[PDB]
Amino acid sequence: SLQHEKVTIAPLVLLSALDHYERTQTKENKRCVGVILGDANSSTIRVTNSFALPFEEDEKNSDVWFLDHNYIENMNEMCKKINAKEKLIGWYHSGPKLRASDLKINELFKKYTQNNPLLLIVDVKQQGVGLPTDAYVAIEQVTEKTFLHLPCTIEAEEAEEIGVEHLLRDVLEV
Amino acid sequence: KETVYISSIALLKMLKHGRAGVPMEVMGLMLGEFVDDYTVNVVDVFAMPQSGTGVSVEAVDDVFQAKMMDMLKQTGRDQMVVGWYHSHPGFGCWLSSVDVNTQKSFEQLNSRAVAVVVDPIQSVKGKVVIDAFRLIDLNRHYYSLNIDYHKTAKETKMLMNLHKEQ
Repeated sequence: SLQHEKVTIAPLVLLSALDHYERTQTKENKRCVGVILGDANSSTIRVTNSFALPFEEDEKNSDVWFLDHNYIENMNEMCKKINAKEKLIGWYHSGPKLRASDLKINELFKKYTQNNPLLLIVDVKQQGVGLPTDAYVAIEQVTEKTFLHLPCTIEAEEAEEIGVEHLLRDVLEV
Repeated sequence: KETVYISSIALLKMLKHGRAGVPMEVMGLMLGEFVDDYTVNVVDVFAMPQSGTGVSVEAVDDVFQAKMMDMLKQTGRDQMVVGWYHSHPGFGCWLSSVDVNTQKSFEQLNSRAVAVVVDPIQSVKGKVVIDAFRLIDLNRHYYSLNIDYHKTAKETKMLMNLHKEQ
């Protein structure tokens, strides 16, 4: 097997997903959706940044949703001018679970990623036992498309490590 | 006493950006709200592209900035530019003469504007090397403000995943 084995996610991405959900006043059953950036050139996909997307979907009909293609291209173009090392590698949503439309939405991101797109669900409500992240890539089985569940860890480069420690200091004390 | 409250994503973005730019200085804009005369909330930032001119008012790409601000509004972030940040890789937090001129341009747009400076080289565990400045209204030209960090409970729980076993 040559398949991706695992996924790492930067703490910034978790906080960015949460900030997206909160600043848009996302309200239940609804979810927020965006793009993830990083490096998927190896068996370990490294998710290191993200940006929010305009997104709308029909409660009465899972087949009905809209994503702004122009927004993806225009924002990614700005992201590239800032840091070209962080490539467009997939998408995220706030879940908390896989939704019926996700394999079809994933097919759209497939037009923007060099890799097989990574879907990251960030459970911004944080009601899970473990990590508030679940990672998936679409694969064929039997034949039909299905999501393969990849294990996640949270990992930070030195800058973020220093930042997170700084932010949690007053909690560590107590 | 004046205080700049910096949010979790603002701090992480500024450290990340400064470190990515090394050995070059980087700059970006800070977004947030002026709460009262002694209080600035920085809730978010975004990076400006590197320019040949180095970090100065010329480095502010108005087209980039307008596009970015408009796209942020579309996804629920429509906060005021409350200042700017720039990195000083290896040489600490202060304002150079050119930095004072930049800050004067920000201040003419909005007299409450704040200049944050971060040093990505000297920042280490557990020492973030960062400061915030405004110009003064023989006397010095500028002064430092208190910095603190605002985090929600939800954010606190989220951050604790980094070393979750602890």
